[PDB]
Amino acid sequence: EKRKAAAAILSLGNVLNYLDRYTVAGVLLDIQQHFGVKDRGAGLLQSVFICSFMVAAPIFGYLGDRFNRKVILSCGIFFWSAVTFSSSFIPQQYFWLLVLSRGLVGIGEASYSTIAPTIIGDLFTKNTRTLMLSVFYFAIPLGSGLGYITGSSVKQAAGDWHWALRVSPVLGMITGTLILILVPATSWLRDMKALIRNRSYVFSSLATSAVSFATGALGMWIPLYLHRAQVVQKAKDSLIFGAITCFTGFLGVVTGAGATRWCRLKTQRADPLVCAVGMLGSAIFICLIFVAAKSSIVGAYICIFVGETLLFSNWAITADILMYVVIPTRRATAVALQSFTSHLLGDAGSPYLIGFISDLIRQSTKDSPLWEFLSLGYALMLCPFVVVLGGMFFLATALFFVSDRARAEQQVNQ
Repeated sequence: EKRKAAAAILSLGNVLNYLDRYTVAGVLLDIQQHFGVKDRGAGLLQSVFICSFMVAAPIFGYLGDRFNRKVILSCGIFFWSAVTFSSSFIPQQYFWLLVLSRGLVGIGEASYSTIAPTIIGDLFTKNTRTLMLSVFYFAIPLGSGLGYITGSSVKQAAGDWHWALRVSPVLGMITGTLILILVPATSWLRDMKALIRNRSYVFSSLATSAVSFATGALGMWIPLYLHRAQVVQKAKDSLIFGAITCFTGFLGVVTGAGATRWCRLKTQRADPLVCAVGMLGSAIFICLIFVAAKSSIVGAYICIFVGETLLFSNWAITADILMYVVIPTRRATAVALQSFTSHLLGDAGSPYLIGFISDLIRQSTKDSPLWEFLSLGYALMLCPFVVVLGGMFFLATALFFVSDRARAEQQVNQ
């Protein structure tokens, strides 16, 4: 039973993990007005955070594979909670301290997205492990929704972003204490050389990279796209999208778990096929989103709802594939390398590239509001291509999943 309590506490930890990510991005307009900084600094905040995460991911992965995956995780929790609360103090004249604090949160936050999945895989190993991983990666929609919900609520309560950056750290420190208490006590060069020869894991990592590309581009451009659609058609969109994303992620993880359970009764390849059967499907509805931008009066872009439901589904099935195809001593490094390759090719390169494409299309022709909306749509047409490539790489994972699962099980046996 204490494994269920440990899984619940790690789920809450992940909730605070993601709520501490989008808190500095749901109130970014107020921070931009406060420090006198411009769009360059607004991008720089999350850019330095992501680069810090990608620097500190392999190191914490290797450390977790080495020694005491629990104290590292609790120390990371305590670190970024204490760092965010301290960053709340930061005056107006000092912006590079805020940038440095986001960098330190990035360092200290690679010890939860790359270490907690290993503990979850070590607690349960069955369909209940799939259920607990569904909870842990449903904490991702919940974090990404409550981030904007809290960012709006705090400015509805007081005229500060300081409360947005102060409300979470106390609960994060409480979660650190409970992680340290209620979680039971469960070469690198050669390991990494042996993680690229794993074809199932390689193609699953590519699929996750494509998923992250899609999520990043859509999340940082769709609100402005719908705003331009309203402008040509003739604030609250933040909370609307946050609530939509939260409920849709609930629905998506439920759909993914149900489809995996109903499809595992037919073939051994029900983990890497079903995601593709969703992902391609998601891509299809993504295209309809743009059509929904033309005449949102009848159907108010519910294709966002459907595509997000079919896309926020594979987060836990990717973790299941990883736990199947990677032996328990290499799991922390496998997750760390997967996250490094994901965020290198994903949500750190999606919004900037989409903006560059939009700039090229807008500069190609004389500017007009209808042309702005059309240029953004033509630039976001690239997202379905990446989702389709993610589906194709999930099928490529399906080709070798059974072989790699058998090999991993054999090596685990001895």
